Amino acid sequence: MQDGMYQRFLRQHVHPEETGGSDRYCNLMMQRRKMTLYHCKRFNTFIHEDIWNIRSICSTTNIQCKNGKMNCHEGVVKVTDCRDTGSSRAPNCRYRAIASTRRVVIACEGNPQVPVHFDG
Repeated sequence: MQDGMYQRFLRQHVHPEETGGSDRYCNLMMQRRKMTLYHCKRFNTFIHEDIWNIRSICSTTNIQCKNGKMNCHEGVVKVTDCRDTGSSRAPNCRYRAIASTRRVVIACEGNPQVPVHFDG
């Protein structure tokens, strides 16, 4: 199931080619990546790093996930956080964006390991 989870992780959180950082980028990507299909996803982060840079976070020392498990890892990466404004409903979802290079936390599973969940 880690391959279905890994694929959903890429679609929802990975975009190496762009740098984003604007409301317009959130409005476009949230839609293109299928997160406003039936409802406006309240909050989402996009990681602007190479796929191998992110799979490589799985190899760092283990830390606690918000759920108690110890299969989470951290890394400082360029991201764009998109927050729903609440003005409208799907499919016309409007977001506000914040850009930064910050510490993120992801869950890795399988052998070999792959990112299967974005913790925080």
